[PDB]
Amino acid sequence: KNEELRLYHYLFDTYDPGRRPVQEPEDTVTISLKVTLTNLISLNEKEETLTTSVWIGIDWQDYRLNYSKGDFGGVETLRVPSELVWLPEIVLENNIDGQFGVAYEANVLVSEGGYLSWLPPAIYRSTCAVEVTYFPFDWQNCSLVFRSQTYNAEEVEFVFAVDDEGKTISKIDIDTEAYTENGEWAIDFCPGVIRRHDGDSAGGPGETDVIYSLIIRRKPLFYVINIIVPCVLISGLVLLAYFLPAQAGGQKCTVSINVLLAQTVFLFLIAQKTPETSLSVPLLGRYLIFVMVVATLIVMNCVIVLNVSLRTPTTHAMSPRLRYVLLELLPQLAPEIRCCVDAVNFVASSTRDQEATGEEVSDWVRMGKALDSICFWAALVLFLVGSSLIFLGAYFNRVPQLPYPPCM
Amino acid sequence: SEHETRLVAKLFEDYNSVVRPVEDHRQAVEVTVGLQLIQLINVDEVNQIVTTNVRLKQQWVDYNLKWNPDDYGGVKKIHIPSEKIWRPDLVLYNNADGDFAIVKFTKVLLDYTGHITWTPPAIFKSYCEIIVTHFPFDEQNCSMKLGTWTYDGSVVVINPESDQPDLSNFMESGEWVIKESRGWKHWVFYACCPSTPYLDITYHFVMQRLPLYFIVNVIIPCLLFSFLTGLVFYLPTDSGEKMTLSISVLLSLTVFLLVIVELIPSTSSAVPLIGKYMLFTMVFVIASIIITVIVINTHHRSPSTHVMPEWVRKVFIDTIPNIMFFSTMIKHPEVKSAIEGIKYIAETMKSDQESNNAAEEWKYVAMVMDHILLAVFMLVCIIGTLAVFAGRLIELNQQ
Amino acid sequence: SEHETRLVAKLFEDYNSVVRPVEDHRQAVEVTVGLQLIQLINVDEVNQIVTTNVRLKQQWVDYNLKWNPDDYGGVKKIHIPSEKIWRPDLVLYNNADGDFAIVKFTKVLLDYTGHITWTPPAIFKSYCEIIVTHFPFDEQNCSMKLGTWTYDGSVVVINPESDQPDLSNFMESGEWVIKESRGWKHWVFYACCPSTPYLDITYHFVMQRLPLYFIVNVIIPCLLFSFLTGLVFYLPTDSGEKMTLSISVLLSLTVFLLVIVELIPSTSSAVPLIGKYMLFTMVFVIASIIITVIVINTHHRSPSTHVMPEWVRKVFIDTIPNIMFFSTMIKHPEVKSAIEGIKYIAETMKSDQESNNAAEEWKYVAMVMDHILLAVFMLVCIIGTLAVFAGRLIELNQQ
Amino acid sequence: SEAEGRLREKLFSGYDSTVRPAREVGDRVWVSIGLTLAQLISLNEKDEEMSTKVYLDLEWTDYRLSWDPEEHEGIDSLRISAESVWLPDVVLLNNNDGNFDVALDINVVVSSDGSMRWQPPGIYRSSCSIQVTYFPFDWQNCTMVFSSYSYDSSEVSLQTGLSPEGQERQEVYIHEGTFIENGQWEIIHKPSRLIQPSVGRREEVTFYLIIRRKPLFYLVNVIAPCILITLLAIFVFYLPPDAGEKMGLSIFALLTLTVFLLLLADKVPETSLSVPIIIKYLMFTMVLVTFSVILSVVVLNLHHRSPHTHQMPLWVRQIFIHKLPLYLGLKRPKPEPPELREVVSSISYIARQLQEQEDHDVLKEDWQFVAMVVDRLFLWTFIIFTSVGTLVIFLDATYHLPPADPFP
Amino acid sequence: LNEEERLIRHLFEEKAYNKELRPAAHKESVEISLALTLSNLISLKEVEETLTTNVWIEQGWTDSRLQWDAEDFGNISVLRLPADMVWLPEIVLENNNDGSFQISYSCNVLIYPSGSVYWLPPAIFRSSCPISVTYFPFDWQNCSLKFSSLKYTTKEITLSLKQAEEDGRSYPVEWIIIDPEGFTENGEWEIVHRPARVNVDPSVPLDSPNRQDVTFYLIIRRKPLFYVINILVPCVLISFMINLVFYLPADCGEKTSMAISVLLAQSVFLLLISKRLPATSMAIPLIGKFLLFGMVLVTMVVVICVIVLNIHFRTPSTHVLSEPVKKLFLETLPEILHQELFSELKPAVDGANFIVNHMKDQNNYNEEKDCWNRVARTVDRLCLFVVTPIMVVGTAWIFLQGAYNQPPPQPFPGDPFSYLEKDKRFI
Repeated sequence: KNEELRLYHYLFDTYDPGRRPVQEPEDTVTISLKVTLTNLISLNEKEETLTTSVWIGIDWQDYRLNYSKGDFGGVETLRVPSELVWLPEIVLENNIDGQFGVAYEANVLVSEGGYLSWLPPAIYRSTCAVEVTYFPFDWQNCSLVFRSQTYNAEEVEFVFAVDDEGKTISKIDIDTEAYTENGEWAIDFCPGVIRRHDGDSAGGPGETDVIYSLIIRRKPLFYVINIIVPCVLISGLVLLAYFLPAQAGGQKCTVSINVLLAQTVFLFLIAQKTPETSLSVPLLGRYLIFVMVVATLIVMNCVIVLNVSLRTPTTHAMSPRLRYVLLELLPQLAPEIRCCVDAVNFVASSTRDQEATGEEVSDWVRMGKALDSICFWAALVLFLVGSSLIFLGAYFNRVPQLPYPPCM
Repeated sequence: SEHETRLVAKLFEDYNSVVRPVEDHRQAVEVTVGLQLIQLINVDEVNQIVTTNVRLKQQWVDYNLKWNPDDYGGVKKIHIPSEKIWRPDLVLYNNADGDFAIVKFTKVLLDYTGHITWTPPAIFKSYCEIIVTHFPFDEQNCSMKLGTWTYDGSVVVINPESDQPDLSNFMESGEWVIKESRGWKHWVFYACCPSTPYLDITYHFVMQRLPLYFIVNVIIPCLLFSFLTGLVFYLPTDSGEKMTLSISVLLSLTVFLLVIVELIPSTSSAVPLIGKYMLFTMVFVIASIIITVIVINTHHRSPSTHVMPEWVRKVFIDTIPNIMFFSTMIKHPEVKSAIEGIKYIAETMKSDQESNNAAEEWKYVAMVMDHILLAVFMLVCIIGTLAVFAGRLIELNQQ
Repeated sequence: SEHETRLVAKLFEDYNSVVRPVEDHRQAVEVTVGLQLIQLINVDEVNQIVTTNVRLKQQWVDYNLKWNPDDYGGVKKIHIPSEKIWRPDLVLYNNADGDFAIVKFTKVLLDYTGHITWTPPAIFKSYCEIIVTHFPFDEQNCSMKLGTWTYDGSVVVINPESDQPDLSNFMESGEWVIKESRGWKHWVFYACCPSTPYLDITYHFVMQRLPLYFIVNVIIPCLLFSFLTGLVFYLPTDSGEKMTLSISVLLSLTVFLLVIVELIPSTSSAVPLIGKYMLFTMVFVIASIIITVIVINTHHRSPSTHVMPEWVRKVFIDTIPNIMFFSTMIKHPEVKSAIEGIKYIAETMKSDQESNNAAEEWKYVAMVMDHILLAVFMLVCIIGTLAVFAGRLIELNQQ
Repeated sequence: SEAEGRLREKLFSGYDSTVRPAREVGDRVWVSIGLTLAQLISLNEKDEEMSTKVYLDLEWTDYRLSWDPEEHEGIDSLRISAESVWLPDVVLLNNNDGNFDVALDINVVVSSDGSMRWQPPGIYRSSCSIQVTYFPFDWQNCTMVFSSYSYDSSEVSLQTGLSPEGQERQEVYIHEGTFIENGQWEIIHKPSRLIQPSVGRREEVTFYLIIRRKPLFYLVNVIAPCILITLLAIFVFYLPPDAGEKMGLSIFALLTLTVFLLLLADKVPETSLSVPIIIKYLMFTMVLVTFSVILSVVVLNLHHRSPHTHQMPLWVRQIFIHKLPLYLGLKRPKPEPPELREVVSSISYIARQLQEQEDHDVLKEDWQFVAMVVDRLFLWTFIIFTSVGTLVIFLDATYHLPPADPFP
Repeated sequence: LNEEERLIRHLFEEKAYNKELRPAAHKESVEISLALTLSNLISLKEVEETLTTNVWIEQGWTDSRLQWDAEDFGNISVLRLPADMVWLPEIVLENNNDGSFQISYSCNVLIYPSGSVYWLPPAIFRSSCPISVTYFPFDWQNCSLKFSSLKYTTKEITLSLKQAEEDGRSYPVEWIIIDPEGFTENGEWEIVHRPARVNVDPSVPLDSPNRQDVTFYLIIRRKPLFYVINILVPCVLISFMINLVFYLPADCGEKTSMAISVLLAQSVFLLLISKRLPATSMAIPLIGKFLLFGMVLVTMVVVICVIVLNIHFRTPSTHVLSEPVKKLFLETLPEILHQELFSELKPAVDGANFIVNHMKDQNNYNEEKDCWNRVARTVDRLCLFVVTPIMVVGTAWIFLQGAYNQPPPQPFPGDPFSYLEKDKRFI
């Protein structure tokens, strides 16, 4: 450390970290920015927070820290604390937790020709507005906006870093040697863009920032297995009410009302997961509400069928138009001996009246059966068509084929 | 730069950040204060706290931080740590779960004329009273009172930068829409310091909730259950399923009232209209259960148990159908034993048929009551559903 | 101590903590790193983060912090603040929700030969990919990658103190058992610094979950409710209570599915064992409901409206004996009218007999179908439960 | 005062707060540690963490901070900022949240002879291994281990802090005037011991707290509802099969018990070394109600046995109609011309049908009586099984008492 | 130059101010005057037993080292200084449960030419407030904020209440100050009493810093409209629905199902109201007592419904309807509550006799069934008249106990002083 201590004295015996490394005021300090993504920790939908683990490579030049390898016995590079050197105060503007700077203040590497390089890590919790229309088969655009906290475009300039071939790296870099795939989200694109705007006052100092846009796609196997398929099956169970008999002990309304109840349980389940925003309804939300309405209409229909089937003849006269509709729909799918004789005649008349009563009851039951038959096909067509139409929107929601390279 | 280093050495040679930066102690420091709302992070209704991301721009002039640029290589501006200089002690009066004053000390832009601009960021968690009267179609006006804590108006004067807070860099919220925003200056006399007034600027924001989420997740299921309530009366008594439907609807409504109780603060200033609708639906279903118990009890009255009152036969058999449409309800010991047996058969069947007719009359009464109650209950459901919501709905649509 | 006070004054009279503590810049600092796991605070499966209380022992020799004890009254070891000396910058690469490096700066033990031992504590919240395939009988191999951040292998060299983490002070966990643990040193080339390799030590821990809590609180109720699924087929159709049992079982398994869904991560890498069992039992109950509806339809087939096909008679009534405890199944006109009446009595009673016999045949067919389905569904219940769980169970009992 | 200022200047001339006060090499600094529990904030069983508010009582000697009061205007005591003097590095070793240090930095009281007394406050969260077996009728033994983080035994030796009563007092001090007892826990014992190391750790002072839970909340909110639901489950067997409500009562009792188990999981610990006795009781009750459902299905099956289809086995008749009714006190109520020619045929026939109906109804009544006998047998069996199980579990819970000796 | 700069140079550099030394002689105590202004009662969390309050704490004392003659400094009569530049008594909240002893924002101190130091920092304090649950939601709580110095004892400082002046007469401020210009009313809690006391404990030794303290008490009454309207009314109506099962018939009316459904609703209410209160064993909540009573009543009603259904479905072939029960349940209780040819026709006569006997037996069977049904209905009516009064009296008693609970007329029992501003006690 004799040479390293010599170099430290030679550099920092006279040095002011408060000041930009510029000979004149109207120079600009060009700073090469790169961002490496170690991990995409999470995307809290409820809080609308993308949590990511990143390394922030910032390179620039400081003429005050220039030196030669020969004069110091071979010291090619020197690690100093980051508080001893001037820094560009790069902050994540779109942070949600209030943390602007990096969490850990790593050392800065000072090289021979005054080149300064700083690669601190960071856990960043950025704001990401979640578009929910196609949840769980959705994709998101989460931006990370970096800017100097104090300096403007005429003092601190941003450029992207260049690879060995000289090509500009306009994207979030990913080191396979330091990347871990997220189990829920696949990154498809990650372009980067340097934006420059005019100042608040016309002709004043403008502003600049670097925005990295992560296009991320959800892997919906978990929600398909655990939320969608059970909901579809328990919803389809509502149609079985049509085959139960329309009489006491049939439990026709019990199945329908409890299926509705379970459908509301599933509503609460999706409510736990989706955000609370009101810009749009989630796809699972529309599917659930459609299926609840279908089940409610089937509860109504079961009530109507039970009403029609249990019309006794003594109170409800026979509707001829209903029977006509039924026939339409069928092809598509001695005084003491005198006392004894009067008694026997009364027996006969009573039994004939009872038989006619039973006949009219059977007719009403057949009407209920025919109505249930028709409405089963009606409800089945409605349920299947609505399920297909809702889920086809999820099927066609693919990530756009943007004019960018893959993010890998 | 070397000139800038020399300048910074010169300015802070005998500088005192405790002293108010004016030429004379008898004059006040003029501070321009502006608020820039970057994001409305959260509106916690239960805790009644609004969390916002803001930039608190403060501009003033320091008398002792002026220089001639010609003497320092033409440097017309520098960036200085804010901890080294005097600052106004702006405090958020209505702080709830946050910091009273700024804690993140960014740098200050200092001009050669002494003009300091300082734009620190902050996460303000302020107390925001929740008017729950129209929830979820509710509008919340709440505010951020900001003022110098220890400096009265005679030593430090704060002025609003503009009437409205700056919403140019505002991230649009997915749950709230800011309709109005305004900053008002106030001269307040406090009991602690009667002699002198203290200045404050209250920045108020009026936010209208976007109710689609609560419409989809709460209102529509409740409407479906309230509609399902009325269908019990069209369900016959012979199916043995009126009670199951009624009690199932009531249990679902218990669940829903107990989840909406958790989405509202427990204050007693007012009762929400969604709560009013839930209790209307509660009493609605409970009355349905009581009256359906009466109907079911009426369905099984027989001559064995009860006789028909005259008024029941006057009303429900003849009066009501005026509106309805229905059916308006060598002798030997063994030989003589057989004859008397046939007599007994005749009398037994005649009496049984008469009692069956009486039971059918009672069933008819329960039937006509069921249709009357179906009409009344469906109309009451529609009337209540419109009455609770239509006021706020048409008020917002006309607004 | 006057001797130690004089020594501490001497040692830091001219000391630079910025430069590496080597006599020559061309040699590297040899650092011995050792992790001591004091406690396994938490394994958050949903967020996939492991919180561990650790002590990060670090040993290295400082060239400029040597002294002769004879010159200082025989002082051979001292304790000094760590913030005032050069330290390795060990960073946890896979940090998820905590600090990247040490933040508690405890004292270092300094020897007269320059040897420094620094054993700070830390609460590492490290990312940990959660394999759910065998949950709640799952095994998790977690890791903690620790490396010098800004120092490459040519300037600072880290060595493991031992092949295994120090578990001598490990508080036994009530949820996990550490099966094995091993520290591996790696030389890694990064795209940022392609010239030189960076060193790291990854301490991995293989943890076996104790499944008693999830067995008692989750699996046993699900077993109890799945066992009741087949019992619907032993219920008579005349009770009118089959749908009650089946639907109640379905609702209970639905709320359980809610719990299990909220008990696991949302990653799509694998389907959990318990989730597979849940979906199996739900499909089981749905199939039971469908076939029960078919059975109830078969039971209530009116013979007047439904003719008995010959094939079903052959399959169920004729075929399928199994255990056949079953049976398989003068001259007045007035007198003339009375005789006609008795004839009608006899004829109608015949007609009722025939209709009841045909309905009896339908009921017997439904009864045989129920008996077959009871055995089928009970056997399927045991077979499915074993086919799900027994593989992992014997895998755990055999290893 | 000016005398105090001069004394402070004299004492802190050439004074190093980072140097342990050892006059001679090899000297030990004896530190007396005591604890005063201001409040037992909580014992969170989910995190297995005891939160407490305490006042430490640390006493040692610094030979460098002694003076003659007569030479300093009679000043014999000073209150000096704790950062200005050497402190023992005493920390809570077994903290759970990673916080080792005291809550507030206050004055150390320094006597003229060099006696240092420091009584900092501290809000601590220590680790406690929860014994879940007898929850909520359990007692916990939660420890607070205080030790020097850096200094070993040869440098700093610890000992228990004696109260003004002396006698080497070994106990946590609680001021009964101002101490407010926790609403959930009662402190049975509160000793204090010096654990010295074997022959590598160092000396520590452990303050133990034996705390007994007050289970009134769980008795009112959980146990009594479970008893009532279990009583209903018993009473399912007295319900007739003809009412058609056995399945409803039993399965909805099971649903209520499941609701209680799920909503009790919020409160119980989540370890897996044992099962709580309340969870054992809930599991036993759930299994009993499941068997009640099973046997109610069996009874309903027996009751609806179609007579023409099923012949009763002779052994079934002997057991369930002749033998068991005697023991169960269920005594059956019963101790056991052309026109004229064809009219005769019809009358004899009607008698024949009525006789056949007698035969079938007699067989049906026999089946229903067997069902009733089986129902009464299961009623008595379930009463016995419920009473014995509940009594055993309740006696196991009630006879679990806290130890009379802190250290058996 | 500025007179403020000259005055600061005079006080802190010329006179060499030492903030580590008290502004008093060695054997003398500094008099600290304390007041509290409640800006906002943020919350009272019952499960955590924590009172979160926004308060401005007003501290005042005299520092003779910081006195100056205004005439020598351009008639300057006030100076704002950082709090860290001067000696402070370091008053902290002793009752905190989160570990935050100190004030939130360490604002400036105002010093005057007489040497009076005046400090008014704001703070958000989270103090421990043990909760009495006996009358929830009709309960009132008694929280306290205890302020003392852990750095100094009674020998070093002397805590006291702020003294105000009215028409020249001095009186101590023995209450929490409520500034109308800086106070916000809580929507759930109303302040009934807000006294302030200086407490000296003779039990603890004189060298203990905990000997002296200043306690500001808040007796607060909950506004129960929210809980009454949202929780109590639905639960009470659902509980009182249990009386309807007695009116349900015993054949179609699912009496047992409705009763156990009411039980399930009560259980849901109990388990979802238990979470809103702590698990203390001091007492059972009023709503909890009512729910337990209602659940026991519903359990008894379920047993009664089972017994009634058992009685209703009895038969001659299963049970014998004895005369005493018949008279008791059908007469007393309903009253108080409200040759060759002969050989060929021998089959005819035999069949007629057999048919007649069958029909007679069936008629007797039906009559016994009807009698059993009537007995069941009588038992149902009797159980209604027995159970509904017991259900209505218990509910009324419990909720009258709840409603009639109110805070004491005085803040401290045994102390006649009202601690009101109108009753200020001049010295």
